[PDB]
Amino acid sequence: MKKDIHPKYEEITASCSCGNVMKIRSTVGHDLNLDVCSKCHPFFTGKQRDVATGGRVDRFNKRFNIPGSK
Amino acid sequence: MIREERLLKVLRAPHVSEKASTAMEKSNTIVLKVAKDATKAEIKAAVQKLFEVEVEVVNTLVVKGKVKRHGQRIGRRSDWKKAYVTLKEGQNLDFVGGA
Amino acid sequence: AAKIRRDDEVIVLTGKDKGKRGKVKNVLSSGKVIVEGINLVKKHQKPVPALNQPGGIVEKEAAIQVSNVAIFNAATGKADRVGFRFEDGKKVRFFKSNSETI
Amino acid sequence: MKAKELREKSVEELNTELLNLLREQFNLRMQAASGQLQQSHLLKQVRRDVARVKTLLNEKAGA
Amino acid sequence: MKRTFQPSVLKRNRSHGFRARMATKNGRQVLARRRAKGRARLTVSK
RNA sequence: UACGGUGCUGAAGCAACAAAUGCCCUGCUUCCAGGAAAAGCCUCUAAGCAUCAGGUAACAUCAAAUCGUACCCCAAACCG
RNA sequence: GCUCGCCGGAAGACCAAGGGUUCCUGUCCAACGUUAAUCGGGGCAGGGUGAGUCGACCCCUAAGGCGAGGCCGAAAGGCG
RNA sequence: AGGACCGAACCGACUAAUGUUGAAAAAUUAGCGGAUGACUUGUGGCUGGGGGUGAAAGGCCAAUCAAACCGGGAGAUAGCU
RNA sequence: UAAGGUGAUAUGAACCGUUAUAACCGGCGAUUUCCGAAUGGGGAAACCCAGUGUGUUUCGACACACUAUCAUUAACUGAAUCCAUAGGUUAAUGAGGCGAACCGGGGGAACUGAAACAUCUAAGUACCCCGAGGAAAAGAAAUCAACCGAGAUUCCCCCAGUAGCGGCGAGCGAACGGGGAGCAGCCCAGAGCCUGAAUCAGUGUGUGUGUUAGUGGAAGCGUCUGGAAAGGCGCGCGAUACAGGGUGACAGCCCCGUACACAAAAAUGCACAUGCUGUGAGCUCGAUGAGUAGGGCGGGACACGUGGUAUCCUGUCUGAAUAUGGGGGGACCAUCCUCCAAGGCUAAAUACUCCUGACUGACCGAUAGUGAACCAGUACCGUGAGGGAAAGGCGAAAAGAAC
Repeated sequence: MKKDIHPKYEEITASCSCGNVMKIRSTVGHDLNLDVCSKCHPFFTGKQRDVATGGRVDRFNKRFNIPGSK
Repeated sequence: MIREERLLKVLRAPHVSEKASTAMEKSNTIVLKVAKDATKAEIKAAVQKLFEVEVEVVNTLVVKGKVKRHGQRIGRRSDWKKAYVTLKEGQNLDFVGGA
Repeated sequence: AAKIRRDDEVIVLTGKDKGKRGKVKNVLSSGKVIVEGINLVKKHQKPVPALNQPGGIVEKEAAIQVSNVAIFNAATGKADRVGFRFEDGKKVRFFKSNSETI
Repeated sequence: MKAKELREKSVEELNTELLNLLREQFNLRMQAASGQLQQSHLLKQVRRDVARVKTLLNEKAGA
Repeated sequence: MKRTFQPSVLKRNRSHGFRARMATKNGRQVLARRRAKGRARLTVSK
């Protein structure tokens, strides 16, 4: 839903500050938008920036298209 | 006139009550009974093409008739529904009488 | 369904009327096979008030089921089960195990 | 005629026989007016023939 | 105070309602164990 | 007379006097916590019609769209 | 008949909580009236409550249901 | 004018009196007010568990809830006759 | 087939009919009082009204026909934007609707045996949610080892309760080594020669023979006692038929079971023989889709529970080399071995008995057994959300107060 080239992640696991305590760690909550994409629009293009972290061997299709196509 | 219509299941016998006496004076206000699909629309078109006679006005009646027959408190209620119709002024029962 | 065809003579032998003889019976779905009505003395009912109250005391329904003597002829009441061969095209009427069919 | 005896027929009863066959229920079937020593309850013992058309017409229209 | 038992229709939509006893899964097992498997009836639909 | 009634017929038939719980008053007043929206009531055009179409009027008609209407209440078939 | 009572903000009226047709009479005693029992919606044989105008479809909504595409979403589900 | 002084059923809640072996987890008889609003009053959808509105209470909240009317954990722990 | 029947538990009464449709069994098909699961939109389950057509009418109107959200491909259409794209009007087609439970996704507790409870066990079970078929999950090796080697997987006794971790605590709990079960290999990334040659999804045909009607199916008398002698005797006869229980009892002897011979419309089991629509077979030559891995620090399930650290994971981020090797060798790396290039496909073994079909009962013979004998999840409590009963059973003939 945010990284969708690599589908989903909200796991529920913890931070052990005094034995196996249930202080949950893994719940991500941070969001980014906008990049100059494969035709003309600086388009809504969501990220964390993960997706674009991963962008260094694509030509604007081979990964990017996974949720684009079907 | 229309022969593919709901009339074929919608009548019952006439209802014979004392009002064929007391109420019928200068016209004929006679009692009828009709079945579960009787909205007024289907009772309107029936009498003129089924029984050979011609009415003005029809009235229609949700009678929720409680019955018991089982010995122990219970039974059935039916559709039951009564009607009234209007055999006009002077043609009364002049060949045959459905009582 | 019984393949023995209702014109026929039977007796009681599986009860105290031992010997009492009669033909055709009265036969319907689940009938108790009352021979010819071989009853003794057993009341009738008086619900009606008017001139016709049923004065009867015999021949009302008195039971001995299916058949205990395979149609009499002279003596002897077996075999019952035996089913024979062609006589009518669409059905078969039966007698007993030494006499073919009726 | 239990319907099955008339099957040769060029048309089915919805042609207007449907009403000639059913008028009795609303005009004669009341207290004793259809009879008192001879008739009683007609619609299944004999007259069951009329219901049978209501499959058959669906049957034939497709054949 | 105003104790208690009474009949009514309009109050069935959050608690006593047959389509909601099928809409909720929580009702749906009850409904089959009470009639479709439970050999029985309800019929009180009015 | 079926003793419920219905069958036949029939007087008299004017003004005063005094107050509503109600009518006029979405009148008209007085005080402010500040009394909620699509409509009927009444008309303005946009398009598009435009020797066409629409609406308003005398009078002629037909359609008048499945319920409910029974008992019962400032309260015994609710509930207690 | 004959002399008086209880509800006196009447168990007067029509009907909305659906429980539903168990009112009138023709006739009745368990399945009941902590007395008689003729009466009690008891309970039984009949039948019944006649609505184009009563009010709710409608065109209509303040609060509040749901709702395109969606910001999202562990599977759930949340807000519009 | 004023949450006036003193007025009806739409208000609660003082001690008794016939309320305790109940008409009754609550209401009573001759009595008696807050007199138009620090009122209560009703169809129903938003408060659905360790609750959630605060004239602010440990009382409520099914009538006896410091978590009950749940039965699925579970025929639990068991220093227990 | 063989004669009677009108599903009934007041049978009053009609009315079919023993000629071969009276019912009623069975192949297949056809049936609409409105809801409808229901679907134009609306929902307080039983809807109350939009849309547009159709055969035809005593020309009032009518019974009736059809539409939606998606997943996926055609056609037409179309933005704030030359273009792009998005979004509508249709054309087609199937699933969205429904199961107790299995199984894949993860979740998922509280206290409580530990005599203390903030590790764990508890517990991957309560449920709730989502999938899609009858079987699955699996599975074609960064698999396991010592240089002997083994072959998807693991299963099954072991070795073993061995190695192996800990509030050093109660629990959890392997693999190798041996015997076995097993016992076979391909296809793209694609061109060629070859070409209905191997399979199967369908859809019609014949048999080989199912499913069930129709076909069937055994023995004896007398007598003393006698409501039924169906006990007792007699043996006068009997046996791969002496279940079990019915017929008023205790019946080899009447049974109804068996043991055995004959046989169907018409779809259609499965095995084959075929036939019509569609698939891919044979043999060369080509072919090679890394954000993949590495780490340094977190969260991790792993025989190893924080610790020095162990993968194949997972997440913010960073970021190579094509098998002239290194990813890893259950500490770390030798000596050297094994998988193998990160795409997809596999015969066997496992479970679910929905319900109904065959056989056994130191199992339930109403203090019970699937909540279940019922027709009892039905009524006697429920603001209710529904907890579900006290409860086996006249008995020739309802022979059920003639008189």
